[PDB]
Amino acid sequence: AQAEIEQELNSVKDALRAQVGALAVTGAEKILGASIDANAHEQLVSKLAA
Amino acid sequence: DLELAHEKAGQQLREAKAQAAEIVEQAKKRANQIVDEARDQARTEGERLKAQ
Repeated sequence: AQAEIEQELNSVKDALRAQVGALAVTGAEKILGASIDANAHEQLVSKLAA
Repeated sequence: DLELAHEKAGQQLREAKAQAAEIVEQAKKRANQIVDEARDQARTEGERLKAQ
C-alpha cells in the first residue's frame, strides 16, 4: 500500500512537470522577437558547425 | 465375554481415531479463517491510507 502511494505522488509530480513548467516551450514568443542582426549570428554559428 | 471385550477394545480405538480427525479438521478451519481475518484487516487499512 505504501509503494502504491509513492507511485501516485510521482505520477502527479510528473504530470505537473509535463502539463505546467513544460509550458515554457512558449519561449518561441520571446524568440519571435528576434531580427536580422541575431539571424546573422545564427548563420555564423551554423557555418562554423558545417 | 472375551469376544465382547475385544469388540469394546476395537470400538475404543476407532472412536479415538474419528475424534482425532475431527480435532485436526476443526483446527484447519480456524487456521484458514485466521489468515482471512488478517488479510481483510490489512486491505481495509491500505484503502484508508491511500484515500487519505
